[PDB]
Amino acid sequence: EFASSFGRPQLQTLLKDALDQKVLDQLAARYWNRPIEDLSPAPREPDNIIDLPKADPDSPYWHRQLDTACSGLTRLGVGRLAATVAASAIQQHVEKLLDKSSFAKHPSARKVISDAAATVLADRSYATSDGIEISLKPYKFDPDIQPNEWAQGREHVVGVLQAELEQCQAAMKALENSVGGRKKLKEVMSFVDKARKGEIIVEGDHPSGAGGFSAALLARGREAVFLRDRADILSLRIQAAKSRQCKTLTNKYYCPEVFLDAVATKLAQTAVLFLNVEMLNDFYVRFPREVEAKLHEHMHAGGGLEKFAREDPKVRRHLDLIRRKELLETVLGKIEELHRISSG
Amino acid sequence: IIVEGDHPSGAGGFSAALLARGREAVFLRDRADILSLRIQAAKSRQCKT
Amino acid sequence: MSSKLNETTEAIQRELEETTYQFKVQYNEQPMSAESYLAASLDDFKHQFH
Repeated sequence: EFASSFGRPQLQTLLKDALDQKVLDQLAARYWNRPIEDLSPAPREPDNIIDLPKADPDSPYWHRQLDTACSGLTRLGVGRLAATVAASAIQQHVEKLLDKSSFAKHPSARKVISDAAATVLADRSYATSDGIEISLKPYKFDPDIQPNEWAQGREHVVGVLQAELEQCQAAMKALENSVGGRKKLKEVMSFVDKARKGEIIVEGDHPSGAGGFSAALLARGREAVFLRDRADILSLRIQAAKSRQCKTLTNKYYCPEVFLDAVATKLAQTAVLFLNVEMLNDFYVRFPREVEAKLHEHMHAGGGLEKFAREDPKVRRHLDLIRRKELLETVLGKIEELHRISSG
Repeated sequence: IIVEGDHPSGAGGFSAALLARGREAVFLRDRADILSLRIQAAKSRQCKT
Repeated sequence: MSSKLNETTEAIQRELEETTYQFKVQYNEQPMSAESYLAASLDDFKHQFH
């Protein structure tokens, strides 16, 4: 029944989640702001994300940035990622089925079953990974995006991005209330902005008190500035992903979020097809034979049959009742045999 | 409240300098009150005799 | 030496394997030589000049 239940779109969601966080990592590392550690001016990068909608379309910086972002996403072990994710998933589902099954007790038999599933998946893992990289070989070169795929990526990016924003804003406001007044954290933020510009200098690796702020309050102010900049960037990229300019597919370099999400979805689905065939069906075919062989060998080789019986409370009372009855019957049999061997 | 510092850098968000300014402020406050109190005492009826 | 030979051999096979995997996933096992790069780029330049 489980094998009839699992199927392939489940593998689709499983792969798409791992690749979703792959997208967030690549996009954030290529486009968004980096953390503040000290109170020195940060080296100012010439191009900024706030001026992306109003940027020259033939920009070598933005082109190189989106291109190295996408090539980094594609030339990753997506074959090995899909194979290991599907492996852990199938094994987990077998473990849950085991939880609901009659083998809740008997950890020996249960572990025999689990280890059987594990060894089958381990046997097939390599063929699935290499086959997935071969089948993805054309989409590594040109993951050409269709307008509907672009629309799907558009709808998905809004949700992924706003979840990131909500966590960010909740953390900011909690920071304000923890430090004290909103206006007080605004004061430390103004001071850290001042030291980040040329307006003021502190010359400390560990600044204790400057402008009246503690060594901890400075840390809280830097954290506040980072959260601010990341929140503004995130909201701006959400409004851009909802922008009119990102609805069309031709502005691929102008909408890195939507493009990278589209590539993620595509690689996930075509890798998922070969994954289902090469791995999933192989599991459904090999698993029962392996279970039967290993369980039978376990009971009869290890003597775990009798312990398997001893383990459950109801069946222990059942078989114990049967045993004492057996001893008495055999005693009567010995007496009846005695009467036969000796006429009188 | 406790600070656990022999030289506290940042506590409650206050700088090593701001703590110094606050201690100086408290010392000046207490000394001002003591001084005005002793002035009220020197003008008191009990110091006339 | 002969005793360590087995473990060392398997480890060398391992470091060879991961070098091979990266050669498969990132460059598609495409052969490359300096002369090939130079010749291809020269012809690209000559297409540009033509």
